[PDB]
Amino acid sequence: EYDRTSQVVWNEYAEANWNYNTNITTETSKILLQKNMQIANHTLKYGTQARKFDVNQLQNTTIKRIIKKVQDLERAALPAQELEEYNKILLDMETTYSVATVCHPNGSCLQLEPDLTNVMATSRKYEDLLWAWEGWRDKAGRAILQFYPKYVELINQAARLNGYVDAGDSWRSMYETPSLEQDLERLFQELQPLYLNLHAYVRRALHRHYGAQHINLEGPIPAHLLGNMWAQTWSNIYDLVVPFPSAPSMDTTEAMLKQGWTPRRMFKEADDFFTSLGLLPVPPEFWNKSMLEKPTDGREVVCHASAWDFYNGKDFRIKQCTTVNLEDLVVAHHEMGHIQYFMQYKDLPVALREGANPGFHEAIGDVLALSVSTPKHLHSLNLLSSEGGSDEHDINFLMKMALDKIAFIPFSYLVDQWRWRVFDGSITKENYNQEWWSLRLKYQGLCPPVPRTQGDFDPGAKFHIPSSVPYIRYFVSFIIQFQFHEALCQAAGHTGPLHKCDIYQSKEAGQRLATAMKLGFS
Amino acid sequence: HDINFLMKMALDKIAFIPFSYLVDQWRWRVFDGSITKENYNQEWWSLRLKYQGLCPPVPRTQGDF
Amino acid sequence: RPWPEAMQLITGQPNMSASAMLSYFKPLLDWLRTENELHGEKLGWPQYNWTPN
Ligand SMILES: *[C@@H]1O[C@H](CO)[C@@H](O[C@@H]2O[C@H](CO)[C@@H](O)[C@H](O)[C@H]2NC(C)=O)[C@H](O)[C@H]1NC(C)=O
Ligand SMILES: *[C@@H]1O[C@H](CO)[C@@H](O)[C@H](O)[C@H]1NC(C)=O
Ligand SMILES: *[C@@H]1O[C@H](CO)[C@@H](O)[C@H](O)[C@H]1NC(C)=O
Repeated sequence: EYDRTSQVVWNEYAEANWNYNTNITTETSKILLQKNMQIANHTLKYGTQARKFDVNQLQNTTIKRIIKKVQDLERAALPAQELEEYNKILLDMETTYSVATVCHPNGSCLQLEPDLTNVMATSRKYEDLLWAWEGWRDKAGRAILQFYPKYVELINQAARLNGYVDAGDSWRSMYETPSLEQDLERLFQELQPLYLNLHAYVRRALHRHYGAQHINLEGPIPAHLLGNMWAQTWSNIYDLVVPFPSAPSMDTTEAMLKQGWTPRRMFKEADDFFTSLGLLPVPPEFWNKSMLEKPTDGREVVCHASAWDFYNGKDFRIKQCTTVNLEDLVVAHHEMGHIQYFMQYKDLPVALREGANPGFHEAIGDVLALSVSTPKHLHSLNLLSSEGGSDEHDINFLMKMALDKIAFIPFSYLVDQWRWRVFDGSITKENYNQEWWSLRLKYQGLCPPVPRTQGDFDPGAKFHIPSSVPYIRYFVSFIIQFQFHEALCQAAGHTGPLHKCDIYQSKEAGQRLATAMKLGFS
Repeated sequence: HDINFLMKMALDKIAFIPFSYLVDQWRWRVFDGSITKENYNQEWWSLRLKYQGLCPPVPRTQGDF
Repeated sequence: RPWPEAMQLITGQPNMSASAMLSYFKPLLDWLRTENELHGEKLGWPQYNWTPN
């Protein structure tokens, strides 16, 4: 009965979510609001029905897992007033963050996703980068701080009625790992040497460019002189940190301009590669039913989101649109992998339709993007790169590829470390910001470019802070996806330079991936 | 007179309560491996600023202890 | 014998109580709160990233 009713109710929920995302208006907001109330009512009713059951005395595995997963009411365990206040707080935080725009009062104004991120990722001026970072952090964090303590209190309350301890155990129980914290700390300690060497080189380059007045050889680099609003994957624009400028170094900025390279054909290329790997293709109506391009108006989507599945077994759409870029390819492949992960366990019950581990979603989404980013695959697709012939091109490509997927590991650890420390009552409100910078000075090597006093909720800049999503699910991915690639490159029959190995028409590798990823959460 | 005597004894004792809670907390965190060796002074000064509310009068770099 | 037995022997409750300090310093605490609000000052240190030089 739970499966039968949940299929239709969640299909309706996801249809309403799509209608909001593509047609942002007042009617869509109201429809999402009262369908959220409806889904909360349904989940409360079915969780209460499940609580009359017992899971331990039951003798089975699949139904035992279903009952255990539905025992918790998540955010529906609150009373009427508390649940309503919590949902209103979440909606208000999301609204005041998505529409939050900081600008010079002269009249010209800029929004976060379209310009500000780009306006620093393409700029190399100290003052402009400082103004952008400071203004965004100030405005967004100050706006969020007015509500964030209430959300923390209410989510702790929800976890405590659910049966967990202060909303840290709740988010850590998704992994079913009692020793998760120690394991992740050990992983970060193991990754410390390479990351430290990379940070040393980056600080060398930044001191070479900006001089010594702002960045000195001894001392952490400022957090805004890296390329991102948050420096999660810093210096993805590496022109200032090029080891040696080489003739055969790839550009990958004009290879998708003179051939047209519309998002539709590029998504078709990604799907063709995925099919060549050896898994089932996406049904064709995805192409003619979804949106993957820029809109015809000024209102298209929320700032940033992920793939959307309607759990109906027919709709597997993708929302992301990022014009035309090289990083567009990596995010598109990420979303292709995520959607195929959503698709592969269609036959499983909708209760287990969540994936083996929140990290595994991004892991399988990004493993193929990692494999296709190699210069050999680019040589086989629209480009002429040195591949593995010249070692200098190989080390340059390794540096470009390790500016990402590394220097993101410390951030993906830090965000959820701070969130766990604040959820479990270890961090008092009065210094909500302070610890966040202390962690920035401990796990990462960043310091505040301007003295950040209390009253500046600097953790409010990240979208994942007010949206209530467990950022650490990315960390596991960025640690585990590489561990995937190795195994897949084993099926290729050759290892050699694993940093340049490629997966292409390796049918056995795809079969091995599918024989396990199909298990889902069962 | 009562206020002056109370203030003197407060300076004596409740300005020492936080340091007593602080130093052994730092040592307990150091022994259990959570402070390692790269940052011995930074954790101590962060704890000072968190509990006792004191700041290093000059920049205290790593290697000073 | 364990600590709680002795702690009850001196005082009467086998618990570490911080209310004795509060009642001891109550006149000073009240006077100092009154003086602080009269002088218009905020508690805490909401400029934590501050160093004299
Ligand atoms: C106990 O678990 C077993 C598997 O270990 C279940 O057997 C299958 O369960 C799925 C749903 O999980 C059904 O679609 C299949 O039809 C079941 N197989 C057969 C041969 O009937 C079993 O259903 C579980 N027990 C209960 C009472 O659901
Ligand atoms: C999108 O919203 C507008 C609001 O005017 C409405 O007219 C239109 O029908 C909506 N689109 C769809 C596909 O329902
Ligand atoms: C949810 O169920 C309760 C049961 O008492 C009912 O009062 C309330 O109106 C329901 N809400 C919706 C939106 O159907």
